[PDB]
Amino acid sequence: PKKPKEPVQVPKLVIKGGIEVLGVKTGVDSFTEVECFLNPQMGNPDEHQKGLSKSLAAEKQFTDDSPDKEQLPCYSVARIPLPNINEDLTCGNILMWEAVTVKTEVIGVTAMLNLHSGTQKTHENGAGKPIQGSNFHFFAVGGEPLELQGVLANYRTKYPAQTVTPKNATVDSQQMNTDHKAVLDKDNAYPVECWVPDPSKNENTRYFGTYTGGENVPPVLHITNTATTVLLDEQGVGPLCKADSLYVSAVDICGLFTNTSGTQQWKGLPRYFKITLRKRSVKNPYPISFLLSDLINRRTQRVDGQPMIGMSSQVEEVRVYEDTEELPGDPDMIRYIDEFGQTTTRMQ
Amino acid sequence: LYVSAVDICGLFTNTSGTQQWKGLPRYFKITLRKRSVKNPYPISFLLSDLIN
Repeated sequence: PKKPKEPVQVPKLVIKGGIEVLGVKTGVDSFTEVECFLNPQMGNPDEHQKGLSKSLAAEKQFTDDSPDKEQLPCYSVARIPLPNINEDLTCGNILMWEAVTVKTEVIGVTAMLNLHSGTQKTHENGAGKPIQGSNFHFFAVGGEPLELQGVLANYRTKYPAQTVTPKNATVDSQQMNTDHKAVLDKDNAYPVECWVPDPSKNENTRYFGTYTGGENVPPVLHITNTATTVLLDEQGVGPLCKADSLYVSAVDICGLFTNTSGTQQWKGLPRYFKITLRKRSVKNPYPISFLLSDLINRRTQRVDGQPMIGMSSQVEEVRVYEDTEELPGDPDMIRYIDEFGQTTTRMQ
Repeated sequence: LYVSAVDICGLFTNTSGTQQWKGLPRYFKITLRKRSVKNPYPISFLLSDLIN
């Protein structure tokens, strides 16, 4: 009549569970899907105002601009540990976790539909004025910590106690100040208004973000479980997780909640991630020698005595020989090497 | 090789009536041999560590 087709062959799930599961001793061709997430850090003023920044400050003289950490929203970051895969790895075949794909989404957008709770009125018998205004959403997934680069307006700003800000603000910090290279290594620390992923350098993490600035720009966000993002680089290699760790970072200032009082304060939302990891074969680019050098100089004899290097080297001369040659006439001759060939010249 | 022990043999009751624990030392004679095993931590691990 009609034959019930043989089913399609799809990937065999070996095990589902929490992060620990990651530790199953799987083969070279397995992979996993890690579903984490991050809460946002807008400042979180009281213990009831989670997802909010402290009521925002308006006009302040450039000089006297000392904001509070509770008003400064910061990048949210986290590190997911991955089980070392070389555990029973064969010869010098070394494997690393590669991030291939990510699916992310902002969690809870529908919540901005409570136009009734601390809301300033739209007008007369209107509802509440919904959250709107400048917004910034960004995230990144990488095999190392997110590398920053700080830049600000008003370098003369007095940055609160518990925050990491650019070191030694100059005027050029209002524009490209190279001394402001850093790294997102602490959650709720680096305030968004001071940093941005340093393009010159994040070579092992991908990031994306968009600033949409305006006094009342309406936020627009979609929520869908059908979209995927590829992290593969130009060679088809996504972030390699050097230290068996996965770095996820994100930021989502949806905009400004405007209080009945008329005070404004930033609103943020947690963000979801779904990273798909695989087992990537790579080569150790370095030499054993250089590796052992660690243990050795990190643990043997260290000595402080007269300089044999630097501009004060008490080494006056070094000559090197290999093979032989017919007895040369100028014994003070000089053999050297430029950036490639051997030069032979008299001193004078 | 690690060795640990405990030997409260009981309570010494002083003339006073006060009591206090008594212990004795313990002896061990451990017999060790050379056992072949799978290298648990290879060179691969070295790099992974350095990088970490």
